[PDB]
Amino acid sequence: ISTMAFNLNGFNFNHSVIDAKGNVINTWADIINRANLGMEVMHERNAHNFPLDLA
Amino acid sequence: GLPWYRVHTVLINDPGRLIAAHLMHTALVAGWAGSMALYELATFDPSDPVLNPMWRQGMFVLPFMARLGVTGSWSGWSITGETGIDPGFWSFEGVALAHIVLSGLLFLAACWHWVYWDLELFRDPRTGEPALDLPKMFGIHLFLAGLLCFGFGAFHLTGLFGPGMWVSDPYGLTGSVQPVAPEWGPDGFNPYNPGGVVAHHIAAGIVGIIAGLFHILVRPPQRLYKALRMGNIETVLSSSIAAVFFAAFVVAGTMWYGSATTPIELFGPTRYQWDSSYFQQEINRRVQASLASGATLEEAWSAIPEKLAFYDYIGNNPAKGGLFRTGPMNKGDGIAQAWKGHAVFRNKEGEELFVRRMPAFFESFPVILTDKNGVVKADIPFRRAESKYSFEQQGVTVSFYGGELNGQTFTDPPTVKSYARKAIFGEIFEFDTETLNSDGIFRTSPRGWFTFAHAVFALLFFFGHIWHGARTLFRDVFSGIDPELSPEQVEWGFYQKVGDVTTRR
Amino acid sequence: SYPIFTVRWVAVHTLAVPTIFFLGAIAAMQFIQR
Amino acid sequence: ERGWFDILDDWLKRDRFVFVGWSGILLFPCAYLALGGWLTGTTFVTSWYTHGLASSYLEGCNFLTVAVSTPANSMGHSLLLLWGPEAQGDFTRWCQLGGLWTFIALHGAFGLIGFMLRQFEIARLVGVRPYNAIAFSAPIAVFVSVFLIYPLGQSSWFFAPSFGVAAIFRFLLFFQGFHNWTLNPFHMMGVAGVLGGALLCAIHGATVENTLFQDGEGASTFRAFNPTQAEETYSMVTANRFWSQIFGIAFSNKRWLHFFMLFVPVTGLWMSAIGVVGLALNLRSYDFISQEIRAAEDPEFETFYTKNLLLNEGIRAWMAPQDQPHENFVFPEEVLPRGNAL
Amino acid sequence: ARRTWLGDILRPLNSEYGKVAPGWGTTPLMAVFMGLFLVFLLIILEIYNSTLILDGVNVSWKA
Amino acid sequence: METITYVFIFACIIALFFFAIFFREPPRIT
Amino acid sequence: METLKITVYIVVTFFVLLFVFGFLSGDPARNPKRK
Amino acid sequence: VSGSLLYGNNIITGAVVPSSNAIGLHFYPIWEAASLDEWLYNGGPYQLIIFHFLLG
Amino acid sequence: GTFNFMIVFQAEHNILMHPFHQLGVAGVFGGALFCAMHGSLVTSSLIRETTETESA
Amino acid sequence: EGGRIPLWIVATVAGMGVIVIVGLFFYGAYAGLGSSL
Amino acid sequence: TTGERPFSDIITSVRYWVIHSITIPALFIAGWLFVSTGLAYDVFGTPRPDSYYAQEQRSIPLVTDRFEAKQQVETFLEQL
Amino acid sequence: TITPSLKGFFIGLLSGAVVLGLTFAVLIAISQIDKVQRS
Amino acid sequence: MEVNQLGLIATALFVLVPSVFLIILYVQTESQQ
Amino acid sequence: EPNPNRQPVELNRTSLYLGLLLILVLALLFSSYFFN
Ligand code: CLA
Ligand code: CLA
Ligand code: CLA
Ligand code: CLA
Ligand SMILES: C=Cc1c(C)c2cc3nc(c4c5[nH]c(cc6nc(cc1[nH]2)C(C)=C6CC)c(C)c5C(=O)[C@@H]4C(=O)OC)[C@@H](CCC(=O)OC/C=C(\C)CCC[C@H](C)CCC[C@H](C)CCCC(C)C)[C@@H]3C
Ligand SMILES: CCCCCCCCCCCCCCCC(=O)OC[C@H](COP(=O)(O)OC[C@@H](O)CO)OC(=O)CCCCCCCCCCCCCCC
Ligand SMILES: CC1=C(/C=C/C(C)=C/C=C/C(C)=C/C=C/C=C(C)/C=C/C=C(C)/C=C/C2=C(C)CCCC2(C)C)C(C)(C)CCC1
Ligand SMILES: CC1=C(/C=C/C(C)=C/C=C/C(C)=C/C=C/C=C(C)/C=C/C=C(C)/C=C/C2=C(C)CCCC2(C)C)C(C)(C)CCC1
Ligand SMILES: CCCCCCCCCCCCO[C@@H]1O[C@H](CO)[C@@H](O[C@H]2O[C@H](CO)[C@@H](O)[C@H](O)[C@H]2O)[C@H](O)[C@H]1O
Ligand code: OEX
Ligand SMILES: [Cl-]
Ligand SMILES: [Mg+2]
Repeated sequence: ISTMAFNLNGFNFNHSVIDAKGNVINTWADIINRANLGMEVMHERNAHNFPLDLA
Repeated sequence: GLPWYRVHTVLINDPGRLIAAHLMHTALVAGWAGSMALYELATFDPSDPVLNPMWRQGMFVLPFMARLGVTGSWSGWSITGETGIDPGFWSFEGVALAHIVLSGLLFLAACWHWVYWDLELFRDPRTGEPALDLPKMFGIHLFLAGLLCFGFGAFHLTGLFGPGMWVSDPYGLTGSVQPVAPEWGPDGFNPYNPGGVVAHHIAAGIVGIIAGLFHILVRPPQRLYKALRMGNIETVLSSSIAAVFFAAFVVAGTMWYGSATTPIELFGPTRYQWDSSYFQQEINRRVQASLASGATLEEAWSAIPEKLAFYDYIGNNPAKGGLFRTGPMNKGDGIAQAWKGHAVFRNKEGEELFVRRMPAFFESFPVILTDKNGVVKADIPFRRAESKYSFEQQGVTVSFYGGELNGQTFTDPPTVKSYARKAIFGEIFEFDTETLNSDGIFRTSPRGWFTFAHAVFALLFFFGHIWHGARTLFRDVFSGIDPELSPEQVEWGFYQKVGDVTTRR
Repeated sequence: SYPIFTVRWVAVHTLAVPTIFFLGAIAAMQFIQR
Repeated sequence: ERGWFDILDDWLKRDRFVFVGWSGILLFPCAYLALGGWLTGTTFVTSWYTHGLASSYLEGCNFLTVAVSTPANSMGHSLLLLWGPEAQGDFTRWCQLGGLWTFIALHGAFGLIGFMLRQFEIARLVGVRPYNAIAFSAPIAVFVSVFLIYPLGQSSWFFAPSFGVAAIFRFLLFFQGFHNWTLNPFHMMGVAGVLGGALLCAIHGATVENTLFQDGEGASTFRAFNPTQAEETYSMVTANRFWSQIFGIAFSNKRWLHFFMLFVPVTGLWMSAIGVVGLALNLRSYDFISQEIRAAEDPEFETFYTKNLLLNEGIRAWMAPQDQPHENFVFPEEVLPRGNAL
Repeated sequence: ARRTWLGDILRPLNSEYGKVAPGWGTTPLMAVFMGLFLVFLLIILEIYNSTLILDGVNVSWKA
Repeated sequence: METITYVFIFACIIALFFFAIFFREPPRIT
Repeated sequence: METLKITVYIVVTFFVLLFVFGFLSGDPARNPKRK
Repeated sequence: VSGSLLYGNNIITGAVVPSSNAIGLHFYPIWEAASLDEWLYNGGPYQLIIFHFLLG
Repeated sequence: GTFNFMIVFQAEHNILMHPFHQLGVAGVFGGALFCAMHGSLVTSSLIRETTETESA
Repeated sequence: EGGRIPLWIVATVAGMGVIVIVGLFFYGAYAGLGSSL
Repeated sequence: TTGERPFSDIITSVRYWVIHSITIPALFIAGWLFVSTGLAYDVFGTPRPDSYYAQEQRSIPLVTDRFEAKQQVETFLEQL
Repeated sequence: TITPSLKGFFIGLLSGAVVLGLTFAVLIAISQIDKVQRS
Repeated sequence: MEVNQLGLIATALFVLVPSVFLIILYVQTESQQ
Repeated sequence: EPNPNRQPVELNRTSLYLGLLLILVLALLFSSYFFN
């Protein structure tokens, strides 16, 4: 918690696995990502005016 | 003295007081059954088996009475919607009174056995110590159980001397108690074939009679006697608990999946019937056959029974509930009054559009309308600024066929949207939400509650099995290990075979 | 007079053998390119 | 001449490096196959046909992302036996259909049975009371409720946990979004039993280590203990005074202490299993009805409970299309729940 | 201890506490019935599960 | 009613703490 | 508010001085063995 | 955001709510507020609690 | 509120995929496990000092 | 037979083996499959 | 102890290393070749980087039928 | 008739009996050859 | 807040029934010789 | 008269306190769900 406080975060394997053409092959890390996105876009729903949540 | 969690251990050496405690427990359980049936009868509305059946009303014991042939009241009604019936003594009310009277007689017997505990019958004639011959008791009880099981199958379920059991068609529209013949072929092992249940009880009964005679006449092997501690009544508690958790799991599973012994008119529909759109497929079949034989759309939808449409509604799915959302399903969505009819949605071009239905997993669900090939054509947007598919932009309308709203068409976008929000739940009904002050939030049926309580209790009885098994097999070390336990028996190197002093090095 | 075939020896090999095979397979995979 | 049964018993119960016993005949093969099936699947086997995911080192996943994934939803609760009617004896197809999921789950279940039978078997031979077996009923209740009962209540094995590190994380987050499982008091009792157990483990180990008797000259104090010594190695009297003065209460009975250490985390796991039996049926602690009535009528009423529900609504909408591919969900951008900007 | 009419009649049914058949007795036969019961449970499970599918046995409300 | 109930249970727990501490069964070394 | 502030500043100062002076008052010596 | 029992919470939903984002990391004792009413609005109790708790 | 903090933290940091949180889970799951193990092993081996009608 | 190859060397060599194979796996996180590239 | 030779005696002996300096590398190389020859793909039915999708589809070959899932996979594979 | 799944059922049943039969034959044999000394 | 009307009686009996059970047992333990 | 299977029962002070803490804490936990 005390190092994520300074935004050094968990591993990000989002789109890490790619096929011969360059299609993304999802892993269970990508499905976590979808869940995280749902939390992200909904939290503090009237507090963000700009597109990145930088803190 | 004894700690609180061991008080009942005073009964281990006291057969007469054990029997009394058993009689007390039996009196309590039978008094619960009577009390429960009376409460249900005081609250059950019998006026509408179509849209207000028992399983909408939080009825738990009523369906059990019905399953085995008790379907009428002394006040003149039957659960299939008959009037002027004479059930005889064995109405719901007679069954509840019988259980109350039994409870009372069992309570009196408990008193006699508690006071006259020291009967010569419970003493070993050779030692004068209290003693029960548990192997022979087993055979006597198994013989008795086999007889009852056989007779239940041969006389009650067949109708030969008894009423039969509840059976229905595959869509749960015309259920009734009927005599049922045994199925002796392989289809008897199909959970959905009622003749299997009859055959089960005839065959398993005969088997119990035979094994029972076996167990009355042949003593256990010394080897099994010692290993299962057959002189210790606690061994019987252990194995009995195991059998009971097995059986509790089986009744949970057949309640949740459905079988010939868990009909939909008594316990409600299953969650799987929503999953596979079972009722919707049959509805659409009947409508297409109507259409193929000449009918208008109005006529074809108007020929669908309200009862069939009601099964095609997620508010009757048992997987929609909540652990602390208490009471009958009627407390949530309301008391169903009537089918509104089948809603057909169309855009401005007049193409038919289909509301995407809510799966059981989702407490809330968006409103999305597709054409017949699954292409999205309309929706209810969250963000509006980049909306492309709103009902206003696509000119969505709704027309109703069958039911109350038959022949009506709505074009006001808020109204069409309101009906689309109901369409995620399947077919649309009118409900009375006032009589019970319904809150609008879905509850499970007796199928869901039964299933929950039996799965939980079965899991907890696993711990009981392990606990009492352990106590049985480790009785000698219940208060601790031998104070002068040999260090050689537990150290390594000394005995060649673990725990055998005769294998010393 | 220490024996070689023992239950322990068998137990060790049921794990050690596949483990080394698998580690070779996974080492190879590190050179696979899409 | 003694009988063959008794001769086999001797041999099964020989004191060896790895005890075997009669329990060993169930335990060893089921444990070995569960573990080998997991190592095989995570190393070599895909989930493309069941989930549309890569799941093995072969495909490029790492230790965090590999898994043996559940079968497709259309499999229902099929046993999915190698020789069953889905795979029909074809090993390759079996793998592609998720047959290793049921293989690992069922051999793992029989192996846990064998492990607890081992605990009873060894306890009996050495002459101790079988509390360790009894404590192990908790891990069993958890495995059975979560890997078996939960999916049996749901549509299919698909919604069981898949055997993998990231896959399990997904299972956590699904439970928050769909079941609001953090709100469930049976989960809450589980948390108290696990964190309370970890608290007891730390506090008890630390207390004994800081009330030790000086029984040696070493500054490193581990050598000053002998297993066969009759005497307590640490002072219960001093430990008791310390905690009585620091916290207000203290243990004074060592038998009660050690029993309580069994009781707390075993009871907690058992409570958590009961909650998951409820979730098998979607019988959730999802809502507080009174909160909903107020919030619906009063648009200025907000609590942390209503906030968390907005998060759950986000999780379900954003995850369901990829997490539930058999549903063929298409959620146009315009229907997705989002706050401002993000 | 107290004698009663019904206790006197039942007395022989609670008179063989501790009585065993020699050695292994009917154990092997018990084992065969256990084995058979196991196969029976496996059959009725596999039928319900649709892993064992039999002619004329449609595991659905439509039979 | 609900607030009174939650506060009442809490208050009982705080009282229990006081008795469990100051009116404990004294640890006796003999 | 100004009075609340002063009161709390005095209270805090008092306990802090107890802590500092208390620990300066022969603390190593307050143990059951070598002093 | 309502945190307290008397303002519509139960034991599971209730909380002492963190101090306002407008404050940030600024020290917000009682004597920084123009009134107890302001102090309550802006989440003053959270800071008093957590600072005394971490110290204690 | 604690659950709210947890869910947002997962959104913003992917805590579940952070090895220190993973060490935390091994710490508490393992503390619970060894808690039950130790309790059960010591309890298994209590010296007989009491009769069947008394708590050990 | 015996104690010819000292245990400290066995330990050191086997430990270095483990480091090499694990190091190789970390290399692979950045090249080929799973590299995101 | 239980009678088996100490591990420390075994793994510091020359005989152990004569045997295992052959068996260990051999097994490693065999596992390597299991992957390098492509055989692993075909035993387990795992797609190669070029076989997740046909050239112009972006539809996953999800199995949708319990009893002819075997054939659905067969057909999904013929259509690459 | 014998459906393909009933034939599969028999195959699973035979396979299981073989694994068990072989496991017990081998352990019985080993136990007979490799006896515990009671001296 | 529109709470369930049985919540009060349920909570009250949940506390009182087992609590009084324990009190009964405690007091009659103290009154033993 | 005289049943020889009778035994006194006990609950010591500490057990009372532990049991009351369990009950009260369960009540504090479950009450919110009972009021709903
Ligand atoms: C298996 C038993 C069972 C089942 C399945 C049902 C099912 C049903 N009953 Mg019946 N009922 C039962 C037993 C049962 N009842 C008993 C024994 C009684 C006498 C009390 C009743 C009296 C009764 C009444 C008076 C009513 C019903 C009604 C109903 C319906 C709604 C149920 C509901 O809302 O539950 C809600 C369930 C819960 C809120 C879950 C409770 C979980 C508890 C609190 C857990 C406690 C945990 C514990 C403290 C932790 C220990 C921890 C420790 C070890 C550390 C439903 C059909 C209602 C109705 O619709 O009837 C027409 C109705 O009015 N029932
Ligand atoms: C047929 C089922 C059955 C029977 C007859 C027994 C009988 C017994 N048990 Mg076992 N037990 C069982 C199932 C059973 N148990 C199950 C399912 C579990 C796991 C939950 C256990 C776990 C267990 C443990 C852990 C222990 C026993 C012990 C005992 C003995 C003393 C019990 C006593 O004095 O309690 C006195 C109980 C009270 C004064 C109050 C209990 C109140 C409970 C906790 C809540 C309210 C209960 C409510 C009325 C239940 C309704 C019924 C329910 C099924 C719906 C006694 C031989 C004890 C023993 O071995 O002593 C040597 C012991 O330590 N049992
Ligand atoms: C104790 C060891 C043990 C146990 C308990 C299991 C248990 C299981 N195995 Mg595993 N297995 C084992 C060891 C074990 N296995 C070993 C050593 C191997 C390597 C050979 C395997 C390889 C394996 C595979 C490859 C698979 C399983 C599967 C299974 C499952 C179904 C088994 C089945 O239906 O058998 C049915 C058989 C029996 C129950 C034996 C009954 C014998 C009775 C008592 C006598 C009847 C004999 C009869 C008269 C013979 C004549 C028949 C005639 C009519 C033709 C189950 C979880 C399947 C599974 O996991 O699918 C997901 C699966 O595909 N096992
Ligand atoms: C403070 C935070 C916290 C804490 C302490 C807990 C604690 C718990 N959680 Mg909760 N959880 C949390 C937050 C938390 N959770 C949050 C915020 C969420 C989001 C909703 C969840 C979602 C969640 C879910 C979805 C589940 C839990 C479950 C649990 C229980 C897991 C018990 C266990 O050890 O299972 C571990 C597994 C077992 C004990 C099974 C047996 C395992 C055998 C013995 C393993 C043998 C391994 C073998 C030797 C091979 C190893 C090989 C090696 C290579 C890997 C436990 C009570 C579970 C539960 O309730 O279970 C009933 C569960 O399903 N939680
Ligand atoms: C994630 C949590 C967790 C793990 C991994 C775990 C693991 C373990 N617990 C054991 C014991 C115990 N656990 C206990 C209480 C607890 N255990 C807890 C939580 C866990 N316990 C908790 C919270 C408690 C408190 C109640 C007790 C009291 C014991 C023991 O006595 C025993 C022991 O000896 O510990 C030292 C050992 C059982 C050995 C065994 O069965 O071998 C045989 C292996 C078998 C039968 C195979 C199991 C296969 C599993 C079920 C399914 C497949 C698993 C895959 C191989 C791996 C998938 C990995 C992904 C999910 C990432 C093992 C080390
Ligand atoms: C971070 C963890 C901290 C650990 C704390 C320290 C104490 C606990 C030790 C942890 C584990 C390491 C072991 C001690 C390490 C130690 O002290 O070394 C000493 C020990 C024995 O070495 P020796 O050379 O003296 O060999 C003597 C014996 O082999 C008998 O002659 O080595 C082993 O045990 C080898 C382990 C591999 C054996 C694997 C065989 C396969 C067995 C399968 C298991 C099944 C059992 C479960 C039933 C299903
Ligand atoms: C004596 C007599 C009589 C009478 C009788 C009577 C009147 C009876 C009654 C009875 C009754 C009237 C009974 C009742 C019972 C009940 C019960 C027994 C109950 C129980 C319950 C329970 C156990 C519960 C539980 C729970 C809860 C509470 C919560 C939820 C969960 C549960 C479910 C767990 C006569 C005249 C005949 C004559 C002879 C004599
Ligand atoms: C499934 C199946 C089966 C079986 C198989 C088997 C039994 C297998 C096994 C397998 C195995 C048995 C494998 C193994 C592998 C292993 C591995 C892969 C390992 C790795 C490792 C590592 C990588 C390490 C790391 C680490 C750690 C852990 C800690 C310390 C540090 C370090 C980092 C070093 C059969 C045929 C019957 C049938 C069908 C199906
Ligand atoms: C030793 C400490 C014990 C503390 C006990 C304190 C009780 C004595 C003070 C009573 C003050 C509470 O006064 C409170 O005021 C506001 C008016 O603006 C009310 O207004 C409130 O109504 C509802 C009540 O469910 C709330 O959900 C809502 O968030 C709020 O608008 C509260 O309902 C009322 O109860
Ligand atoms: O505040 Mn509480 O949560 Ca940390 O990120 Mn930015 O800010 Mn708000 O959004 Mn996301
Ligand atoms: Cl938020
Ligand atoms: Mg790579």
